[PDB]
Amino acid sequence: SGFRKMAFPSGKVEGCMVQVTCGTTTLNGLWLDDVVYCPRHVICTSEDMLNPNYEDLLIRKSNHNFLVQAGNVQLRVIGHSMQNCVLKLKVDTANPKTPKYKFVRIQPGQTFSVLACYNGSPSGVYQCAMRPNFTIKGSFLNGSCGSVGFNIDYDCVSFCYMHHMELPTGVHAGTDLEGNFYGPFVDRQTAQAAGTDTTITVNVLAWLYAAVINGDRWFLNRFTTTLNDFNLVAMKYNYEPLTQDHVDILGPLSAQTGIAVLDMCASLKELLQNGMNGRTILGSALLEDEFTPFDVVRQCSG
Amino acid sequence: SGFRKMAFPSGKVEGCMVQVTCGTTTLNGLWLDDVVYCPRHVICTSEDMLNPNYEDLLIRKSNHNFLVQAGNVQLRVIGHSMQNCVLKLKVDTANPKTPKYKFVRIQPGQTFSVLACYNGSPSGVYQCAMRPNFTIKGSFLNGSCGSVGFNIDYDCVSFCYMHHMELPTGVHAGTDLEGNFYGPFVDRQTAQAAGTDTTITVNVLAWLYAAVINGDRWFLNRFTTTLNDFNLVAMKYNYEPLTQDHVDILGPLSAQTGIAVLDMCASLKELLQNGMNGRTILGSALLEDEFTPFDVVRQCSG
Ligand SMILES: *[C@@](O)(C(=O)NCc1ccccc1)[C@H](C[C@@H]1CCCNC1=O)NC(=O)[C@H](Cc1ccc(F)cc1)NC(=O)c1cc2ccccc2o1
Ligand SMILES: *[C@@](O)(C(=O)NCc1ccccc1)[C@H](C[C@@H]1CCCNC1=O)NC(=O)[C@H](Cc1ccc(F)cc1)NC(=O)c1cc2ccccc2o1
Repeated sequence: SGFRKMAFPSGKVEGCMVQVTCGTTTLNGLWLDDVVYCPRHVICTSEDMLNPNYEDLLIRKSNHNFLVQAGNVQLRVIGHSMQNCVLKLKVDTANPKTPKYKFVRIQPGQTFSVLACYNGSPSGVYQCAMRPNFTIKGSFLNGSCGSVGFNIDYDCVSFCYMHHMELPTGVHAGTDLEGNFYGPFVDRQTAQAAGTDTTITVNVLAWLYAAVINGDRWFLNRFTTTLNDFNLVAMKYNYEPLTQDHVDILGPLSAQTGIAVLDMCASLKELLQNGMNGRTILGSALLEDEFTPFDVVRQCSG
Repeated sequence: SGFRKMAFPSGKVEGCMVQVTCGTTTLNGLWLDDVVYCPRHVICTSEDMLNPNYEDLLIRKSNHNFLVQAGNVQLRVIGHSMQNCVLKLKVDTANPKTPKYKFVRIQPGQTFSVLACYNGSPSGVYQCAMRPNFTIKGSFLNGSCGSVGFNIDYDCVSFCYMHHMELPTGVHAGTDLEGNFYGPFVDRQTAQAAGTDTTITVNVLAWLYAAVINGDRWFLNRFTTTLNDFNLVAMKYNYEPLTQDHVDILGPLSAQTGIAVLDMCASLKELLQNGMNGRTILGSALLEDEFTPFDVVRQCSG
């Protein structure tokens, strides 16, 4: 029993964190086989960030301008290239701790673990979701750039996020491991801001099923809803539209609990309309949306 | 910016998890140097649990009754002994991945990371606190016994919890790594239950300071309180008494924010008396008590 915001064990990713220095800028990199991946703004001064031309800035660098440190060992850079907003430093040593791994670009609403790191040294691990507005509500300080987000499946690490910057509302933006930003963001100082966000409906419904699995039913009711009428209420509360695909994905949890998906939707509609009236669900007084249907199945009893 | 329920990176503990089997009972063990630590009820059948005499049960076992598996390698047991409620199996191989480590018995209100494991295989990592009633609100299924809780300090792992059982309210009980239960619990099937719990006041106050550090001040007020009058209100709301030691411990956060501890107490008193009125703090609609003052300092900007 019990339900916690669980991250994946971080050891396979710990063995890949290094530190990268260019000039006076130091950040983290990800060392897989003989390549080190890090944010390309490692080559930037602070004045460069106003309007940088990274091709121009990078053509002025050589291999020896990059200092890569893995624990107490310096790693020699023997090539460098840029791919979108990530720099790839080829080093002369393949990481002996490289896990089986993939690079994946995730969809909004998907969750992943973040291994927060400073100076190539992991400091903590936590779970978060890619918001519908393509930010994440992380916990990141100065020096955390190059920290990565990942999922683990049967010993294969799927890396999905590398950290680049903090937006003015305190939420975070970054790229996939091929350097493409999530959302409209760019790596130059501009007036860019997080767009309006929405709640991830299919995740809220998964977490209500987690609550039932863990023995809590107080929020259920005898009603059902059509998908259309549910979405009318969802739109009103800044929830994402629920699709038939979402309903299909919630199939397995529905079957385990005996609660039809559209019946759980009628429950959520009632919770949105009346609030919780001083009650909690799984120890929360807010409707939680950072658990996917897959997360619930993985963590909960069958 | 940002504030997350952060666990320690789990890699150093991942390298220590093994599986232990006795008869038809399999659970997890902790392999450090040439010793494997696991719950002593690994030697029990289900009928043994009604009134077990573990000395009697253990005297009937030999080394070869214990099967220890580390990854794909069987580990040969060459001695066994019991220390309180933990069994110590001496194996013929020292774990080459043993971290620098300590065993610590923690106080209620302290937090730690849990590495949930099944069949010697880590499945997830999360943060929790030892409640005042000496339970933890974990996330544990069948097979999770022997999973451990830990803190990490400068590469030294301080193990503080090994998981033994789930109580009827769905909260969890276990021991330190020397086999002594937290709380009044025992490893035999009885009508034991979690006692009444309280909220960890010094932790709530730490988290209010985290909120201020992260730029949220809406709950502050111009008032102060005496420690005595605060504790009168705390007692009324099932909060733990706040001590002068707690106030001293909150010193550094007080100094960083410029908010005297007793002024933050007046803020908490106002929050307890009026509620939040639909507002949130650090993304929570409840007052959070699973962050110690040390956790806040570690995670937050200075
Ligand atoms: C990274 O660790 C990092 O890259 N530091 C090195 C660096 C900084 C500036 C120029 C070159 C190299 C930073 C992590 C941030 C730090 C703040 C707290 N939380 C974090 O996640 N990332 C940064 O410092 C970026 C650099 C950047 C600037 C512009 C851009 F388009 C892309 C990247 N800056 C910010 O994240 C940030 C937040 C903020 C608030 C107010 C004013 C400026 C500002 O920058
Ligand atoms: C462990 O993984 C474990 O040790 N399994 C092996 C085992 C079970 C029974 C007898 C001998 C060996 C279990 C983890 C629990 C499992 C349930 C879900 N969440 C968990 O954390 N621990 C157990 O199964 C204990 C065994 C035990 C029994 C009595 C005792 F005093 C101490 C330990 N049992 C329970 O945790 C538990 C919960 C529960 C509810 C209702 C009826 C019985 C019952 O037992």
